[PDB]
Amino acid sequence: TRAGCLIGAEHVNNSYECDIPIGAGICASYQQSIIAYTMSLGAENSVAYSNNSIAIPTNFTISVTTEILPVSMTKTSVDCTMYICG
Amino acid sequence: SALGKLQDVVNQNAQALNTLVKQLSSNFGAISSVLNDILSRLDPPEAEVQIDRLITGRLQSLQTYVTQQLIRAAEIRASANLAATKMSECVLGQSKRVDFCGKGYHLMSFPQSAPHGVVFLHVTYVPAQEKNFTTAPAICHDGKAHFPREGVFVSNGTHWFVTQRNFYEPQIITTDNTFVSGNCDVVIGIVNNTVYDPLQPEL
Amino acid sequence: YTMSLGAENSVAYSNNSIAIPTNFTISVTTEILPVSMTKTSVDCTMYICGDSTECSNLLLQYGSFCTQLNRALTGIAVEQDKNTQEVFAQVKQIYKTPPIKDFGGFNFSQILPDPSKPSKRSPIEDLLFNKVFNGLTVLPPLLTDEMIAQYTSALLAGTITSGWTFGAGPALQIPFPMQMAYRFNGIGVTQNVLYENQKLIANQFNSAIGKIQDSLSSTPSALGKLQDVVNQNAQALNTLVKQLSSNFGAISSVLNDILSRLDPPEAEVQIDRLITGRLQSLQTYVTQQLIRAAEIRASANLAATKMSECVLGQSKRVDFCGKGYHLMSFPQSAPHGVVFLHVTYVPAQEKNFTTAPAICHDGKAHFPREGVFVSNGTHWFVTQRNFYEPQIITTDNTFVSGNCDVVIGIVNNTVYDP
Amino acid sequence: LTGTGVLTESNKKFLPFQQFGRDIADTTDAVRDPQTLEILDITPCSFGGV
Ligand SMILES: *[C@@H]1O[C@H](CO)[C@@H](O[C@@H]2O[C@H](CO)[C@@H](O)[C@H](O)[C@H]2NC(C)=O)[C@H](O)[C@H]1NC(C)=O
Ligand SMILES: *[C@@H]1O[C@H](CO)[C@@H](O[C@@H]2O[C@H](CO)[C@@H](O)[C@H](O)[C@H]2NC(C)=O)[C@H](O)[C@H]1NC(C)=O
Ligand SMILES: *[C@@H]1O[C@H](CO)[C@@H](O[C@@H]2O[C@H](CO)[C@@H](O)[C@H](O)[C@H]2NC(C)=O)[C@H](O)[C@H]1NC(C)=O
Ligand SMILES: *[C@@H]1O[C@H](CO)[C@@H](O[C@@H]2O[C@H](CO)[C@@H](O)[C@H](O)[C@H]2NC(C)=O)[C@H](O)[C@H]1NC(C)=O
Ligand SMILES: *[C@@H]1O[C@H](CO)[C@@H](O[C@@H]2O[C@H](CO)[C@@H](O)[C@H](O)[C@H]2NC(C)=O)[C@H](O)[C@H]1NC(C)=O
Ligand SMILES: *[C@@H]1O[C@H](CO)[C@@H](O[C@@H]2O[C@H](CO)[C@@H](O)[C@H](O)[C@H]2NC(C)=O)[C@H](O)[C@H]1NC(C)=O
Ligand SMILES: *[C@@H]1O[C@H](CO)[C@@H](O)[C@H](O)[C@H]1NC(C)=O
Ligand SMILES: *[C@@H]1O[C@H](CO)[C@@H](O)[C@H](O)[C@H]1NC(C)=O
Ligand SMILES: *[C@@H]1O[C@H](CO)[C@@H](O)[C@H](O)[C@H]1NC(C)=O
Ligand SMILES: *[C@@H]1O[C@H](CO)[C@@H](O)[C@H](O)[C@H]1NC(C)=O
Ligand SMILES: *[C@@H]1O[C@H](CO)[C@@H](O)[C@H](O)[C@H]1NC(C)=O
Ligand SMILES: *[C@@H]1O[C@H](CO)[C@@H](O)[C@H](O)[C@H]1NC(C)=O
Repeated sequence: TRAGCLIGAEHVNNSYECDIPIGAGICASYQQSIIAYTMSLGAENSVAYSNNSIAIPTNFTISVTTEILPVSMTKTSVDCTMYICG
Repeated sequence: SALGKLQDVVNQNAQALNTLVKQLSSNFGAISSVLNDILSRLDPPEAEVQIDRLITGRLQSLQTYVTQQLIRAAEIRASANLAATKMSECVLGQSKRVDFCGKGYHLMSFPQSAPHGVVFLHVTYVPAQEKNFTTAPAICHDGKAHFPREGVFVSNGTHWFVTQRNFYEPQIITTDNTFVSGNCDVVIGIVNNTVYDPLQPEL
Repeated sequence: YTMSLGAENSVAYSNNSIAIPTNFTISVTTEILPVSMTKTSVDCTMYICGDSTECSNLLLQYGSFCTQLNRALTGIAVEQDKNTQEVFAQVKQIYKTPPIKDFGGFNFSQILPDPSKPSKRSPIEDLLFNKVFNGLTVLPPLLTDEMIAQYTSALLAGTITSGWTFGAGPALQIPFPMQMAYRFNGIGVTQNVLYENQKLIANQFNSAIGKIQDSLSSTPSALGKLQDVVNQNAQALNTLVKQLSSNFGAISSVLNDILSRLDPPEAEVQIDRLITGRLQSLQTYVTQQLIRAAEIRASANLAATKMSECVLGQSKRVDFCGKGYHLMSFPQSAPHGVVFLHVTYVPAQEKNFTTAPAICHDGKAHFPREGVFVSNGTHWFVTQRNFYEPQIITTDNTFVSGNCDVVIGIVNNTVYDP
Repeated sequence: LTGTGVLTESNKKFLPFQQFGRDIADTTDAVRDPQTLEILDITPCSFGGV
């Protein structure tokens, strides 16, 4: 591969969502052996565009997303003199 | 791996601390890493050379720790700043910012406390079960061009209705949910329909 | 000379005078942001000691210093892929535009991928791309330029055919000029303004965006912002390498000359001397690389929020998505960064009008429902404040609150009853 | 002048009096063969993380 020489994984012609990234567009995953492939960026899709057509939702769903953010970290301190000279 | 993001902070600091402590066992070229062995084994006029050698080594490792701790602190501060604005705009209000308070149309958020951090539960509205409809930018009516006041003009295949664009809910097109601007010879793609006048049934 | 701060100007302020734009222009602003930087890493042992065994073993007396340095650079290298992914991968699916590109007169061929080229990049991206060993190594990105181009294409196709719905939910088709009409209402300009000027708008858009390709060909310092990132990292790397020729007080900078020229019991002093010098220079490199990485991360965070709010929506934030009233944005891929083309509405050709806060009518005070009350010198009209379009004042475009004895500056007129 | 690496034929042309060349970082990039005067490039022996 561009990233380097990959030994023990087999090369397949099927793209998949990435799992363990290697680099240069190549990802690896475990099937019943380890494979390497060009990663997929997303599902294939198309919008049914037309100059006189619109889509309008008729039923909605409600979902809850969990977002985690760090705020603080352990207040570690050390005095230089005791650390160095005991 | 749901809370890995807060765990990563704990792990980086735990490693930095443990590294700083194990580093004391390093001798940096001295005969021994332990000051008590060189001061008792080696005559003072030379022991001072090895003591100074250990100080340079240990002072450098401490300087390295502090420098990385300052950089890491900056990252945490930036996250804290984000959490602070996010709480004000997602919890104490309703942001209009896309994908700021999660994916979808933000309704409200409910914060939860976590060790060394905050977790936001974002409640969002998500469109679903859409259908294909035929549209027009305006309705032509006895020569005038009628534009939707708030929603869009759609057709179910036989009749024209006006709907809000975020939820299908068809209304008959009337003079109270449209407005007139210009005429039928200007708008591109204008269609011919009847606009209901709520007053006509009486007069 | 003493610098000028801006042109001399004054606003023709008066307690009863307003200016209202009568004709608008549309322009495209180019905003360049760095997202990532070269994933440079170096191993401490080979950098410092090369192939000298006695150096390699002596270096163990510095404990974990090499581990800390190797770890810090690894952390940055990982962060660089995270920075790229969080900016470009805003989609669930890769969307494409239709074979028949009828967008109501709006020409996007400059920003959409060019199928005649093996790289399949847009005509503008082409300019963005064309203008910009001893223990060290550079690792490739997870997402190659081709994959970045595919994400960008998905975003443009989404933006053009489904507006912002592909961001919040499923991608729901909408006629292009109709989503533009929505975008006009979103800035306080009623949609009928677009429909009566659709040809004009499409022509202003097409010219404003075409000018981007021309401007970038004549302005070397257009993409300097991404080049500066490349230059700082290139200098840091080259400095780190040339620094190895420094001897730091040793008789020679080269380990192979001191180990073969000078007896071992003393050579170790000079080897240790070189290690201290080289370890210090490596520590300096890593420290600056961490600080620089933080700057890039902050930019990547900005690019990520800016894409979500400018491309997958319509922000209301002033000068966030460029100067003017934001309508929409079209991202373009660039080496180590992202370029946003911001399409904005700008007021123009304003005229002076006389105003009133309210109209007095048979004792009641009538306030405008949505626009403002203006006078052309003989008659009172109500207009939207972002575009002159006079309407007769009627009971359907005003509301009543209080009476004529309360409002300051109220004027006497006739309010039409349909 | 010492070094280590892989010697390959160079496509570079040295002036008649030049014996070796250096890159931007002042590192030996190529040498002249002192007996037949062909120019040899010096590439690094591969290395990298595993
Ligand atoms: C479009 O909507 C109209 C109004 O609902 C549909 O017409 C009605 O059809 C029902 C039968 O399902 C009749 O009982 C009503 O009397 C009809 N109303 C009118 C005003 O005609 C119409 O069929 C729908 N068109 C399509 C293609 O679904
Ligand atoms: C909407 O109704 C108007 C009439 O009010 C139609 O106008 C006709 O346009 C054609 C040209 O296509 C002329 O030859 C006719 O003489 C016009 N009729 C009249 C009475 O002037 C218009 O075509 C209709 N539009 C649609 C889409 O049906
Ligand atoms: C969109 O704009 C491009 C120019 O950017 C148009 O392409 C040009 O078409 C003319 C013929 O009318 C050729 O002579 C030029 O050489 C083409 N230029 C380039 C760069 O290809 C394109 O036709 C326009 N498309 C639409 C629908 O307006
Ligand atoms: C609003 O401004 C536009 C320019 O942005 C005017 O359109 C131009 O009109 C001149 C003639 O005076 C033509 O030569 C140009 O080619 C037109 N440009 C475009 C893009 O169409 C427009 O007429 C002005 N409208 C009003 C009401 O003032
Ligand atoms: C203010 O606007 C009114 C309405 O357009 C102008 O009055 C019209 O003037 C035209 C001539 O240009 C006449 O044909 C119309 O019959 C007039 N309408 C009415 C209701 O009188 C008026 O002149 C404008 N005032 C100024 C100072 O420009
Ligand atoms: C608007 O109309 C009212 C009448 O409906 C005017 O009221 C007059 O105010 C003056 C004081 O300035 C009194 O002396 C008159 O007796 C009032 N008239 C009536 C019938 O009560 C009011 O002045 C008018 N405002 C303007 C700006 O013309
Ligand atoms: C991929 O397809 C090529 C033909 O284009 C074929 O020769 C090759 O063997 C295939 N590789 C795999 C892993 O199936
Ligand atoms: C609309 O029609 C197209 C066919 O042109 C189809 O592919 C698409 O799935 C339809 N969309 C909906 C919401 O029914
Ligand atoms: C859509 O395009 C067709 C040509 O294929 C044209 O006849 C029709 O009038 C157009 N409709 C609109 C709203 O532009
Ligand atoms: C409004 O009138 C003032 C004079 O008081 C003039 O300076 C200003 O340019 C005019 N503004 C416009 C838009 O005509
Ligand atoms: C503006 O100021 C003048 C005094 O110069 C005053 O007569 C007039 O009523 C004021 N108009 C308003 C709306 O305040
Ligand atoms: C090396 O020896 C050959 C004879 O085989 C001679 O032709 C050549 O010039 C010599 N090279 C140098 C640098 O003297």
